[PDB]
Amino acid sequence: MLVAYDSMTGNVKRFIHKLNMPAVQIDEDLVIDEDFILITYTTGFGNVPERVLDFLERNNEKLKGVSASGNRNWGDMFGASADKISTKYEVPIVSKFELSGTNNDVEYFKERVREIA
Ligand SMILES: Cc1cc2nc3c(=O)[nH]c(=O)nc-3n(C[C@H](O)[C@H](O)[C@H](O)COP(=O)(O)O)c2cc1C
Ligand SMILES: C[As](C)(=O)[O-]
Ligand SMILES: [Zn+2]
Ligand SMILES: [Zn+2]
Ligand SMILES: [Zn+2]
Ligand SMILES: [Zn+2]
Repeated sequence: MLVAYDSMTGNVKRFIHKLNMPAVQIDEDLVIDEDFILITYTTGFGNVPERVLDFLERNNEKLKGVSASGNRNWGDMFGASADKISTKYEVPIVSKFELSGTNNDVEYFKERVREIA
């Protein structure tokens, strides 16, 4: 299962390297031609980062689920980028995790993708 991701300060990037799954960094010409899971971080007041919004405008056809990195100090805004993407594109929230994730977060992601794929 291909994982598409973006990371500003490296936490999501660290997480996707722990997964050892096929993974691609988002950019403005990337076109994904296969089912994929998105991993995003959360920015500002519960928001999806602009680069991720731009990518999804072009590539949502094959989106099968979303995970978010965030921080529980945001309370009910924790991982709210995933809530927004799930609600809009009608795909499941695979998982939410803090920062670069724990080993349990890594294993849970993989188990959940195996269920969804
Ligand atoms: C300005 C600011 C706003 C943030 N907004 C949220 C938020 O609304 N919800 C959340 O769960 N985390 C929020 N975060 C936490 C980041 O999503 C978290 O640090 C994430 O691991 C960053 O991923 P990256 O290192 O891959 O860029 C915020 C962080 C910053 C610095
Ligand atoms: C080439 As990579 C897995 O660091 O996005
Ligand atoms: Zn790498
Ligand atoms: Zn834009
Ligand atoms: Zn736009
Ligand atoms: Zn709130």
